[PDB]
Amino acid sequence: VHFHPFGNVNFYEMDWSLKGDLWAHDPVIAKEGSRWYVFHTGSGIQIKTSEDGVHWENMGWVFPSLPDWYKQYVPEKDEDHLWAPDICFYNGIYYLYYSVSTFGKNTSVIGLATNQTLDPRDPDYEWKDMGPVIHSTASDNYNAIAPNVVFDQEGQPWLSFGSFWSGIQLIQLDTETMKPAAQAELLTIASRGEEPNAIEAPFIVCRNGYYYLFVSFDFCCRGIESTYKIAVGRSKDITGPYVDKNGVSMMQGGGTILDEGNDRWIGPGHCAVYFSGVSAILVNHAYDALKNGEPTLQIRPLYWDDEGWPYLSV
Ligand SMILES: OC[C@@H]1O[C@@H](OC[C@@H]2O[C@H](O)[C@H](O)[C@H]2O)[C@H](O)[C@H]1O
Ligand SMILES: [Ca+2]
Repeated sequence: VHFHPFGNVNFYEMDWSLKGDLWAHDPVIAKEGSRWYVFHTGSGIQIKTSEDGVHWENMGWVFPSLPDWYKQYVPEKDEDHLWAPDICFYNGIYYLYYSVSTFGKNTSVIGLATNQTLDPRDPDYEWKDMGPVIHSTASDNYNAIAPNVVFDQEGQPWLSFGSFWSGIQLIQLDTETMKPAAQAELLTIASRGEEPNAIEAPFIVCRNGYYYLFVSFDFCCRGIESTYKIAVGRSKDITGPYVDKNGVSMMQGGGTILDEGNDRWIGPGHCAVYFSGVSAILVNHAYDALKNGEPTLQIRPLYWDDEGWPYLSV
């Protein structure tokens, strides 16, 4: 994956017994040179760095002070937590999308910050506020949060996002601006078909002629009472229809459950998937039942069966 570079590493041979500062929620990962980076939800977007991808250390944040334009979209927001960042590398630039919102409401806006490098030691290191990408108002039937960028086989960048309301949305981005055209069509590609519609945090990857849509089912943010689950569906066309193993459309609650946790790791969710050579990893957070349900970073090797469906090992 050119936009999610990891080259020169086999995730399947590594020991993923994470150590260090592992508190995280809605994480994504990027690697530049010998340095690994984690971006996740928190004040001004929290960052963690690692030498091997296993031992993590907190490394500050993206926005020391929130851009004033946030108020034009979410005037009621009072605190400085920015949610569910997404990172990708294109044309020598790092594109970091994130969410500005308030819990339980859809008055939200997805923003974009860019940097020439992820290394704070480099003279070119500077997170630039490149403004809003797409937003939702109370009158909209969707929620503009939890972005994920994917470049299809033809090199066309697409932005997927969404949480509750109508569900998962999809829209084309322009390669130059990396923002959707003013007249771009917004497409709904997945929904539980229930009320409330508990589906969010989309992440799309392409593997062997298929596009896989990973999403999170049910409830996050409730500590050991979270009911988060990771589900997946696929399609030959990035615009859908995404269908699960049983042939059920993801627009009708379809989705094959990849992980629903256990009595030790509660509600795993808001995932990300990365590849390297022939290996792949599943990234997400889960609530620690042994530690007051604190959200913890999880990285595990992700395999793919003969049918091409992903699965976690035992
Ligand atoms: O990330 C989860 C969080 O709650 C989601 O909405 C929850 C409720 O369902 C209905 O949509 C009600 O209007 C909400 O209160 C939000 O999308 C998100 O902030
Ligand atoms: Ca995400």
